Amino acid sequence: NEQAYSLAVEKLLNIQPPPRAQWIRVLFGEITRLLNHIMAVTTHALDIGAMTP
Amino acid sequence: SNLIEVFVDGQSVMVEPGTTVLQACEKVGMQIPRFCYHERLSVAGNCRMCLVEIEKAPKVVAACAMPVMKGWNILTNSEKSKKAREGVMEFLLANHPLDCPICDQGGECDLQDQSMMFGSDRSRFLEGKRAVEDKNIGPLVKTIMTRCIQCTRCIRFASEIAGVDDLGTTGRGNDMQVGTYIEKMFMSELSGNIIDICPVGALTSKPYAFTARPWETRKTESIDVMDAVGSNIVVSTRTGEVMRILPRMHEDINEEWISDKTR
Amino acid sequence: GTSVKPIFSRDMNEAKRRVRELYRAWYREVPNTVHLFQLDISVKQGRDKVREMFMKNAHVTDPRVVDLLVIKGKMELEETINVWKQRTHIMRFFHETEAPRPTDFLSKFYVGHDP
Amino acid sequence: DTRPTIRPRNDVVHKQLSAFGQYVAEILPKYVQQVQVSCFNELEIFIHPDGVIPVLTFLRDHTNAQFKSLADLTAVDVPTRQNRFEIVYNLLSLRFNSQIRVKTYTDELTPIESSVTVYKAANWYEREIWDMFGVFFANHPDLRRILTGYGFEGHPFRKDFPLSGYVELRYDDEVKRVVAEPVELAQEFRKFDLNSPWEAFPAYRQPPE
Amino acid sequence: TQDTQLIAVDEKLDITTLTGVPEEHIKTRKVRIFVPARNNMQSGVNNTKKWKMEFDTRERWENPLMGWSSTADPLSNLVLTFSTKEDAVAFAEKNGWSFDVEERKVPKPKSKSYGANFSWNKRTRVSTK
Amino acid sequence: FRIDELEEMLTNNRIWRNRTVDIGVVTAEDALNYGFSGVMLRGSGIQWDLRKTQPYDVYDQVEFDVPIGSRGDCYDRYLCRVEEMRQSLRIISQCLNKMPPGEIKVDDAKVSPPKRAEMKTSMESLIHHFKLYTEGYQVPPGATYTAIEAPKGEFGVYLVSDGSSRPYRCKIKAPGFAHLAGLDKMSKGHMLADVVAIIGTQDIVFGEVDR
Amino acid sequence: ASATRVIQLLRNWASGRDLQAKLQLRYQEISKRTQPPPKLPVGPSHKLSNNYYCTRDGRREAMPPSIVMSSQEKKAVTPAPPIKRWELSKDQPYL
Amino acid sequence: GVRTSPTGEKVTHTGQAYDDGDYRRVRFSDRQKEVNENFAIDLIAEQPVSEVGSRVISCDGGGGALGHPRVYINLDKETKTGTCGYCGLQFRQPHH
Amino acid sequence: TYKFVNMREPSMDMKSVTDRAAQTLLWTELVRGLGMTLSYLFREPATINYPFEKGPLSPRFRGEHALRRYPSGEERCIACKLCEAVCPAQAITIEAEPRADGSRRTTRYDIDMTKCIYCGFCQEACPVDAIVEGPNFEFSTETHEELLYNKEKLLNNGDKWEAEIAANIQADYLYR
Amino acid sequence: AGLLKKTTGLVGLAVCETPHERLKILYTKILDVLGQIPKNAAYRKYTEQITNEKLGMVKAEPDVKKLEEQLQGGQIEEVILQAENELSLARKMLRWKPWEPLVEEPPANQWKWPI
Ligand code: SF4
Ligand code: SF4
Ligand code: SF4
Ligand code: SF4
Ligand code: FES
Ligand SMILES: [K+]
Ligand SMILES: [Zn+2]
Repeated sequence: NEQAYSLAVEKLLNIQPPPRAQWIRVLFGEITRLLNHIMAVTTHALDIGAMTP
Repeated sequence: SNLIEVFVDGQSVMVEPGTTVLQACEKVGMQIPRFCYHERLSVAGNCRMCLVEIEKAPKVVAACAMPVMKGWNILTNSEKSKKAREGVMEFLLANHPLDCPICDQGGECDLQDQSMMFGSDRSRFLEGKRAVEDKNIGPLVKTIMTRCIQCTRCIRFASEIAGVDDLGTTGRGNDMQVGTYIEKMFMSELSGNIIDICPVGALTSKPYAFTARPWETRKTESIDVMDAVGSNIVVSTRTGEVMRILPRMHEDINEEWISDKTR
Repeated sequence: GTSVKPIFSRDMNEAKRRVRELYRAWYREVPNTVHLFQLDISVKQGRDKVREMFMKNAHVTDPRVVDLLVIKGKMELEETINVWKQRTHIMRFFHETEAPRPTDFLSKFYVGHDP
Repeated sequence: DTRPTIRPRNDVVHKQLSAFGQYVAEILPKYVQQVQVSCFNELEIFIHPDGVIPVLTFLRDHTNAQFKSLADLTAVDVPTRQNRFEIVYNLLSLRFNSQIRVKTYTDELTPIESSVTVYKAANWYEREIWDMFGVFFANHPDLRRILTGYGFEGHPFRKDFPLSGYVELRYDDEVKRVVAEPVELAQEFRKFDLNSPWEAFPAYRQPPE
Repeated sequence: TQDTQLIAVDEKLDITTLTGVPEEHIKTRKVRIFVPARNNMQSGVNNTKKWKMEFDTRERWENPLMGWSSTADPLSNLVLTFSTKEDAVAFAEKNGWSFDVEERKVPKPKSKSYGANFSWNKRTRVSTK
Repeated sequence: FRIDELEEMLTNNRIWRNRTVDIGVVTAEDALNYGFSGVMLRGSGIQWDLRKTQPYDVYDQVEFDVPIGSRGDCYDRYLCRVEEMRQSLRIISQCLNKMPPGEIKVDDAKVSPPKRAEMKTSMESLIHHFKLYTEGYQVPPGATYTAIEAPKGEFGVYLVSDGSSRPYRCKIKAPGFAHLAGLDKMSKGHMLADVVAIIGTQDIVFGEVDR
Repeated sequence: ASATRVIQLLRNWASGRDLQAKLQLRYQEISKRTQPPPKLPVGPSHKLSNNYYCTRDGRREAMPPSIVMSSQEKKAVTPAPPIKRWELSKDQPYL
Repeated sequence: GVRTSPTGEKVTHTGQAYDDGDYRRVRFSDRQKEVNENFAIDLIAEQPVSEVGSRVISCDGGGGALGHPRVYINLDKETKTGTCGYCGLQFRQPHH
Repeated sequence: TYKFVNMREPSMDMKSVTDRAAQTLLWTELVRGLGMTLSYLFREPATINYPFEKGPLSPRFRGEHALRRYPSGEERCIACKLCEAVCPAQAITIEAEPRADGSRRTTRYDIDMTKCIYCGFCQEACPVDAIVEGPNFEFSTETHEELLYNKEKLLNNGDKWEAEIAANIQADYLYR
Repeated sequence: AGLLKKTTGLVGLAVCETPHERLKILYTKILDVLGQIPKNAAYRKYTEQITNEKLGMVKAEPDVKKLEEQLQGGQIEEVILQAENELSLARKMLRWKPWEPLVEEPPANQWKWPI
């Protein structure tokens, strides 16, 4: 969500992030992807009745 | 008639001759930067922040005291104009003490605000900054004179509006101070307005010092009852109480200044 | 100038027509909501509470605004019968907890320095 | 990028959507008052209240637009204009990877025919606007309160409803339920008058009045 | 030009009962439309270009525990800004608040003369520099 | 390694299949025209992803493959979810091994706060830091909606700038609101014990919708 | 990890996989909790010359939304060239 | 340095002192008043005054970047020995 | 680029159908779940013995506040009022009037824990690193009033979590 | 040519074993309704340009695969479905007649930012 808000304000400001900062954001952006899908699959499995996953 | 037309950044204005560039850029709504100029007060042309570029001019001209005439296309967003503002501002900012957190002008400082609209983001300064001692000319005015930018607004205000000829700039070179040499007790009943004309925190109201910051004071427009003029004043309110009183503008009433006991 | 687009009304007649069966729907609504939501206030209490709320929206003279009150009005009855709302929602109009705001000049003067 | 601070600008995208803006303008010049491209390469369409169905249907099935992904619908309520509620849609086209913004204007009383025929996505992007802002869209399947308390009055996201609102909840012993009352704050939300008295951007300068 | 079962009403536009504001906040209020007065400390005037509408200050009492600013005036946070005043009157009447007006005070032109500071018989001859 | 067991005892488990297949089936055009975003598009066979079609940030250099499936039911989206973690692992790998050197913030004190060491030595740094934490940078007027491929879906924010240092209005576009907008059809044709599985695959979280 | 070989061989059979190679509980291979001080790089515009703000003022180099028409042979122009197919996963096409 | 009130409530550096009739003092009964005994007002009264010698001193606050934004203090008022506003540390000239 | 997931085209040969029929008839994917779970059982757990041991943290951890002081004991706070000018929840209230020795330092520094967000904007906003996010988090209280902090509470925590905070800020000022 | 598409890759979107002929008959159908709208309209001025254009490509090349590249519309079923809603879009603006100038000009300061 920080990613969306950042580039949004970057777009209006006509300022681009430094190349280094661009690469950290995608690193944590995909960690959130790991964060989200881990919650997504298991809560689904939790809703079904799967506990161990 | 005598009205003379000028290409103000393109668009033409039939300004009345003898009018300066500053008194012309506001016609379309452009506010030229300034520190030493005050419209209600005389003109000195010292801070060099109004400095603007005239088309085909060999050097940028001090727009503060430039009597304009026909033609003479000014350039607002020109590179030479930006070059002048960028250089001059960091010259002000060079020896300015790092007092923004402790300075009451924080949040209502021109030098602070002008530096975020037309100003650099860092300094090439690596030498030392000059430092001058404080002064004691009143229990109301508080002097941090290292913050002074020598715009001489107080002097021209004192000797033209308050009528007291005691402020001045002692010395020359760069270590000169806008002080009073001999210790003095500022007596004028319009002394409180000296606070509101200084563009920096060099001159500040002692009672209000370290009591509030501009971004939290809700301003309400009201009048004065101390004198039978009904001075249009601004009442600063915060948490069910009033901190400091500012002068409004109405021309016939107090104009741009208020007497001391009103403040 | 006066040219405005409708939603449900052209003349006050049909505008007052909409609030007619809006009352009709609300008039027959009181007997079921009080019993089904398990209140303490009486049936006629609810009926007059519906009644008075009509009188609050009576000083408007624009067919253009009344229908907006009608759709807002018709945006609540279904929320009651279909047990969408709750006891704290439908007894809220039965303004009960709050103290009675003073009305005469002296009592307002005594309570505080406000209009 | 010789200037890493600034965001690099693109022109091949700039003129192409500029051309497409003319394309849509010619196709149905009945409703498009004006089209504005952006330095952010986000072209926007400014339509008329009756024009909601035509343009939205047009971008949906046209062979050169194919804009069929409804991104969002919202209001930008502006008190200073007579049409305070500024209803704006965002459309996405997968085939030509572009995003179209269509903007309308409306008063508190004027309706807008529902876009559920164009996109059923609007079904809930319609309800909250009626709740959050108060503007009512005609011929919509349902106009229910979706993002407020039950029996809530007014419209919060307007520039009239204050931040704290008017009503506050609390559980009371006498009634054995959480009842309402006029709002009272332990702390008043302080004011931060932070708009500088110095002009920021000469480019976006408002024309003199 | 356009007509779809056209409605023609002469009554002044008023939401009031539909905007949901309470009665004491529609009858016992005061709204003064004006141009923000610039802080005299700051020479810039990028605040005297709009029209701001807000309401009357109400009771502010210190919270017994710790010294807060407890208030019960919901209608004090609104600082609605307007491009002009003819829309400000429109906004006041459509809600029916107690309309008040303040005139957008104009800077009296202050034609200067740097040469006047150096006169030969005029009192404008500056003694300060 | 930790993904394998998540796959091993769910993907192969016939119990997980019958409780997740042939439920929440969404046809391609209905998914697209219901405003759905992200996996619903990916699950239902539609080839579309923000991270690839309009690669924001620095997603240009990275390379991977999004898992579009065939049916699009809650089971198919489950494989898309699991495979996305596997895909995200490689994306982590590609940025990790070639992280470029440089600054963490734009060299623009008017938009990025000056460094702490720079704060206590430079007069401009104090001024810029002072006003940045009182009012902040003034954003030029305009409006954008630009969205990213959040793992929930197409997540975007639509802010309008008033030309000052404060936003005017930022509509919080969320994948979940579009996700849940089609719930009426989504639970159609199925009973309670399996539409709860439809709730799970929809990845609904009550901070994007209710805000 | 502690666990003798009989435990390790037992779970390696039940899992059918080598759990010993990569375990889910971090061990001394992680970086030391105390780390040497950093010396992060200087700004990309840290040069004290030829670095005036007039050349890189990003917020100030934004123009108002450019108008192309207002109320107050023509080729079929598409907002972007229509997107094409991507590829079929050279690494692993079909699970 | 702390001084005790007649009712026993240790006054803070700001000077707050709930009197006998202040009903809100009951918040303090059956509990304890929280006072920082270290009274920052008097921790500079005893602090040694630096005899560094020059017309202007660069007061950084010690610890380099861990102190306060460094300020230049002028030593020309022999009556008042210069104090950094950030610090409160006392600086004097060697009799000019 | 993309890859499919569901499609499998299970071969209908005699051998392949035998495996599918065997899997259904004598369950094999389910016993795989048993094997995976049992392998999980014979593995030491990851639980931490609180409070006898507590999980790791970072030098940047943001917890209960504390108003620090200079080497000689002076309050670092000067009531520049930057912290509440950026406090997203307006949890900071500050007033300043004269101090005895000519100074006019602060009197009120109340960060309402029940309002605070622990974002850490305050410590970054402070130019003299007066207010900081301390490492402590075990300050749960049974009264709402306790979490309402005041100036004295802040200063006491500054004197309590002092050595730890000083080491953290010494180990982190290069990053900031 | 090519063997029948096992699956179009989009659920709900089935297969069609008659690609070119079905595209053609639908294409003359949208040519038909294009007649009723006036030629001078920019609609008709632009649709017939792409009508005669890609009616030629489908007519000239009959193969499924080569047609896919020439029209960049995915599978044929996507294209004919895409052309199908073009027909429906043609019908709607047949009755709409959006060729006359603006219904009415916008209010004076309705647009323009900032306020
Ligand atoms: S005068 Fe302005 S720049 Fe100088 S210290 Fe005060 S606020 Fe800062
Ligand atoms: S004291 Fe203030 S008004 Fe006087 S010259 Fe210095 S900055 Fe200007
Ligand atoms: S904590 Fe820091 S930022 Fe906040 S008032 Fe004190 S000195 Fe200023
Ligand atoms: S950490 Fe808490 S007190 Fe500090 S700025 Fe954030 S919300 Fe305010
Ligand atoms: S503005 Fe002319 S010199 Fe100050
Ligand atoms: K001043
Ligand atoms: Zn110091």
